[PDB]
Formats: sequence, C-alpha cells, structure tokens
Amino acid sequence: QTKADVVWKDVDGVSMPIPPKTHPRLYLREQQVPDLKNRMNDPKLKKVWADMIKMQEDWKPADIPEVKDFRFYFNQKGLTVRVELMALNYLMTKDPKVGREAITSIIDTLETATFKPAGDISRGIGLFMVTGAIVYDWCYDQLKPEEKTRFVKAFVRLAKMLECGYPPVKDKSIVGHASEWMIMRDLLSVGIAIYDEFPEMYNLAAGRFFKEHLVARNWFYPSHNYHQGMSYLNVRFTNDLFALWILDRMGAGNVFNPGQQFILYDAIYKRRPDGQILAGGDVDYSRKKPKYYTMPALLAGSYYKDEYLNYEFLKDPNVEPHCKLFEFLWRDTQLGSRKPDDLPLSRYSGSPFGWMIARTGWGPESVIAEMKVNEYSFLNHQHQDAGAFQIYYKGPLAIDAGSYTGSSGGYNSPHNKNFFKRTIAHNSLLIYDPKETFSSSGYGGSDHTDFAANDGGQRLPGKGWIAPRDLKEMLAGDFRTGKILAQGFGPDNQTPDYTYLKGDITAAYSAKVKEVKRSFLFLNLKDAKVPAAMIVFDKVVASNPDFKKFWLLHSIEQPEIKGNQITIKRTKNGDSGMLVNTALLPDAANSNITSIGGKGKDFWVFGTNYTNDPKPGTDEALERGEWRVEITPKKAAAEDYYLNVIQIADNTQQKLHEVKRIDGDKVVGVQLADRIVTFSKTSETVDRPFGFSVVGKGTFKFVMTDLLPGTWQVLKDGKILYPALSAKGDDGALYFEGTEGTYRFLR
Ligand SMILES: CC(=O)N[C@@H]1[C@@H](O)[C@H](O[C@@H]2OC(C(=O)O)=C[C@H](O)[C@H]2O)[C@@H](CO)O[C@@H]1O
Ligand SMILES: [Zn+2]
Repeated sequence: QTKADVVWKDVDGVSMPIPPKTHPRLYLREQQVPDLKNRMNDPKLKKVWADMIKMQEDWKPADIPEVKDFRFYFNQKGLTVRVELMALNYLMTKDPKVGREAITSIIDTLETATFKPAGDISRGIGLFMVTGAIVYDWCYDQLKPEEKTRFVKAFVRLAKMLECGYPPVKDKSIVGHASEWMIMRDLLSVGIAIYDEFPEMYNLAAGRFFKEHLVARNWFYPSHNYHQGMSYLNVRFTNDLFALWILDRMGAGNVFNPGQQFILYDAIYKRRPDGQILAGGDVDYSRKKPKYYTMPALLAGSYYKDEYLNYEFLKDPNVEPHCKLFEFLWRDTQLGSRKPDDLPLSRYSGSPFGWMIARTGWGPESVIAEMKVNEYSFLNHQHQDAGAFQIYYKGPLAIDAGSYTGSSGGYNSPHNKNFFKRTIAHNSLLIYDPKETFSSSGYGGSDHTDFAANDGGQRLPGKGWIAPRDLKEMLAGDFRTGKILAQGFGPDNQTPDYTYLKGDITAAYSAKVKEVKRSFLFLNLKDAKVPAAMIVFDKVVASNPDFKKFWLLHSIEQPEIKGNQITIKRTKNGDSGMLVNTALLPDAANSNITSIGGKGKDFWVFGTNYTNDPKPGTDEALERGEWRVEITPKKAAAEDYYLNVIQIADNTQQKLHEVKRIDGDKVVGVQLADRIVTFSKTSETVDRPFGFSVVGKGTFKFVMTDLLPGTWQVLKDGKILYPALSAKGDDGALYFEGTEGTYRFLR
C-alpha cells in the first residue's frame, strides 16, 4: 500500500500521474526491493515460488493443444516463466550476469512471436507483453541502447495485435474485453516500463484509464457492488485490482474510490451452503466444483488489509499460473482471516444499483433472498432484470432462470438474445405490446441480428443493445432503468426483522407503460419451522389496457397451483426447500394463475422455445430451470396491482402461516404470523390520515410504508397509543409494536 510520491499534471483537464524517472517501477519500487529476501523466506510464499520454478519446464510436445487458447497462455510454462524468475533474481542479487541473461533470453522471441487467431488471444499477446515489460523494467540498467529500440519496437508490434487496437481506441471502458487484461494490466504495465524511451504508450493506456475507466468505476464504487454478474465478477474485478496495485506500486497511491474494498462482500453474502454462489447476470451452474473469487479476494484482501476477504482467498489459495508472480509480490501473509458468521444479515447496495441481499443465517439452514431495482443497466453480461427477486433455501426456490452456455451456444446464442438476458427469464413484470420492436444489431460478436424476440419485457438500451463507450456516453443516453424510492432494514441492524426496498422501474420499459413500481418486503420470521417470507407489491399502468400484463415466478421443478396458492418444491440433488406463494391481488375473481414448462416449454417466449440443454454432465441440478408461473388479470385494464406473499420452509413442513389481506381506506396490507406490513393503496405517498383493523392473538410488529416523512400519531380503538412517532425519509416508514384492535394514523 504506500503514500503517493509522483508528480501529477492535468492532461486535457484530467489529473494524471507521471511515472518516476527510476527503475524498478513496475509492480514494485526500489523501496520494497530489499524486502523480497524475507518473502522468499516466508513459507506461505515458499510454495508459491516452488510452483513457479515447476512452471519453468516446457510444454511436453505431445500435450500442446494445437488450438492455442487464452487458456493455453494463462497456463504459463517455459521460457517466459524463466525470464521473469531471472529478472526477479536480478532484483534480489544485483548480479550483472543474472540480469544480462534475462535480457538476451527474451529479446529475440519478443520481436518475432506470432499469434494464431483464437478465442481471446489478446490475453495471450497481452501476457507475453507483461513478460517483456518485467525484464525491461526490472533489468533496465543492463539494457544496451540498441536493445531498448528493439524492445520498444517489439512492444508496439505486439500492441497492434491487441483487440482494443493500438492506439487503444476500440471497444468499451466500463464493460467488454477492453475492461479486462488488455489495458488495465497489459498495456499499462508496458507503458510504465518503457516510459523513458517511448512515453506515448503510457500516455495512451493510462490516458484512457484515468479519463474513462476510472471515472466510470468511481461512480458506482460507493455502493459496494459490481454489474457484470457473479461469474464475470472474477475477470473484471480482478483487472480493476491489477490497475489498483500497479499504480500504487508505481507511486500514485490508490487512484480508486476506497469503497472498492467492499465490493466483494456481495459475493460473500451470495455463497450457498452447497459451495455454489447465488445466480445473477451471465452464469452457468455446477454442483461439482465450488466457485471461488481467488484473485479478487487476494488482490483486494491484501491491499485493503481486509480479513473477511482474506478468509475468502484462504478457501482456495490457488492462483492461475500467470498470476503466481503477483501472489508472490503482493500477497499479505501476515493479514488474518474471519468467517462471515458475525456479519449483519442484510446488506444494501445504493445508487446506481438499489439491491438488497437478505439472509437468516450463515449456516446450513440459511434463507438467501435478493431484491433488485437497477437504477441503470451496464449491458454486456448484465441482464434486463429490473425488479427481479431471487430466493434460495436448501436449494434454489424462486429462480433466476436460463443458462449462459448449452446446446444453444454461448454469449451469441439465440438463448442469450431471446431469453437469458431478457426480462422473461426473471421473477419480474411483463407488459406485452404486440407492436414493440427490440433493436439488437450491435449485440455480441457473432451471428448478428437487427432485432431480437418480443418477450414483453424491458427495452434493449444502447445503439442496438451495445454498451456505451464510457460514463459520459452512458449518462447522455438511454441506459437509465429505474429509481430507488425507499429502502431499509431493522429494527435491529444485526438481525433485522424485515428488509425493505422500493423502486420505480418505469424507465426500464418502452412508452407502453406510464408507471411501474415494485416494493419488496422480506421478513426474517426468526423461527425454525417457517424461517422467512417475502411480500411483493406492484403497480402497473399501461398506455393501453389491451397490453397483457404478466407477473412471473420461475422454478426448477413443476409448481402445483391450487386456487390462490402456488407450491414449489426441491426434491433433488439433496435440496429440500419449499416456496409457497399466496396470491392476494388480484383476488381470485380477477386472477389467472398458470404454469408453463416441461420439455419444449422451459425457455418459452410467446410462440417460440429457445432451447438450451446442458452439455452432458453439467448443471446436474438443472438450475437453468424448467418451469415458470404466470399471473395475469382476467379483466383488461390500464391499471393493475399485484400483491403476492411468499413463505419459505422445508418441503416436509405441513402447517405454514395463514395469510390475511388487510384492506383500509388509503392502504392495503398483509398480516402473517406476528408481522403486519402495509402499503399505500395506490403505491403513492400517503399524506392524509388513514386506518385499518387488526384481528388476531398476541403481539404484532407493524411496518407501514409509503408514508410522508414527518411526525405521525397512532391511535387504537379511539385512544392515543403512540402520541408521536417519526417516519424518516429513506424508508418513508413507521415501525412499532401493537396488539389487536382498530387503528388510525394521523399526520
Ligand atoms: C462489449 C461486450 O458486450 N462485448 C462482448 C464480449 O463480452 C463477448 O465475449 C464473451 O464474453 C467474454 C468476456 O467478456 O470475458 C469472453 C468470451 O470472449 C465470450 O464469452 C463477445 C463474444 O462474441 O461479444 C461481445 O463483443
Ligand atoms: Zn439472469
């Protein structure tokens, strides 16, 4: 970590650091050179070094693939490993000979290397460049002049092959491949290295980083989450952190908003007791291999001295071979670790996310609930899933359906364009305009289509469903998808009885709607037999009554529908959770409850099924799901309200809680167990007096939402009960306890 000591100057109105005139300055500075001897003698890093020396042997000829993937180069072997270890050895011994061998071992091949086109080859080329930059900066004072010219020219030749182009003016700065290794590690590392001879490279690489990449990352960082889904969180957040470490070790301090520290807590909250991670954005599923965020936990953990993240890394302290050197140089072996068992049970991610993760524990019995507004969309690996909810408990119950890969293909698959990334795949809301079109001409890198299917979902923002170049372009465009209206959890911070969230998601949709709102209320019922519930209350106003509205609930197994009750079970893979939904609004007379699914109908989108069967032996628990429940109004209307109450329990639980709808003037609500929860009848702010009646035994906990913040008064049976309570602005809510009787609220 150290304090910045380089000189800053504005370039085109943007402050940027200037590389110091001194070597070493890549991945470390002179200041930390003498500390390598101890890292060699630190046993936890002994194995790491041992591993790298093993990596020195060449690929045995017959085992070389022939299709030279990025997977082939990231599994680094042979000469390039050797020269890195020579260059390191040169820092440690100062020995002219050791340094000169590194320079001549690498230089010929660096200027000659050829790279056959293959999947994400820029990764290979980029890592080759790193190898070169290490020798160049680490052995700078052993370089002959002719050699520097040779190296500079080799680097430029290699740069011109990178996908972002050289100059690096191509692709995207918030998402996409240019948001990965090519600029934040690879191009940056070389530019730093050759700055004395050819500063243009640094000026371009870091130019774009500070002008674009950084600005866009600092903007969302304060909310401690990431937008690329729970798989690509790995590569993308890793490359942010490479920039972090690189520039700090250059002498530029931490250039990112320090909130970066808390981003990976979101992964921790999503860990299932079966070793898997809660789904989101582009992911696949497995029950064979637990998922880890090894590199992010390492880099962020060690830089910010964070024990919760460090523990995360300690789960599987095995870094990909091309990164073993960065473990060795940057890993904090002194830093401690803690299990997550003592963290608060709910975490909130503010603008531009508006996301709640809610839990009932950290052990085998944990319910895990996710609630999402989405203020903006980042595209790429993010799905158009505004308003979506997800519930796991002893297995996935209320699912985030579909899968990234399968029989359909991968990123470019029909299944991606037409189901996976679309609203229909999610526990959200559909409003079907038969005449809506969805421009997709810019999506993906293969198999381009001008349009994608109509799923009655949210728009495809951007110029044909591509991400914007950067934050400026984003904000000037059409990527806004909603607004957080209210949020909170309490009354205790550690074990909140409820978790609350409300968003206006109207902007996610086309002019087909006038207003779309969703209020989630998750209750931690603090009880083994039935440990959680979630109330969802929606307002949908369409530009045309004849636009069919849908409410969706996805599952793995077939749901049973019995009147106003929906029962979903897990009976496979050792899961045994149960979700039961009580449909309160629309009421039985205006409600159509229908299931769709089974073979041929699992990825169904109005007349067409976007087949995506797993590659044999994968997704063994079928978490890409096979069934969904649709709730539609019988009666065509511009304005409809949905009110659904979910309960979680073991699929062996006979008796659950009875759910009563509460109807007052101005408000609509739900009573179950000892919880009372109310909403504005119109889902707009309540600013006049209102009331309702409670009937039932014992003490109740009340959460009244949609209130005008200020001082409310609470009466019961005509007499003052709480002369003055305060509804605050963030949640617009009252919380209090009370027994049965007839209530009035004054303001
Ligand atoms: C700008 C963004 O929409 N670019 C797309 C790539 O993300 C996508 O590549 C897939 O995703 C990734 C990755 O982002 O790490 C790696 C693999 O190359 C792909 O699985 C490509 C694929 O055609 O399309 C877009 O250019
Ligand atoms: Zn999804």
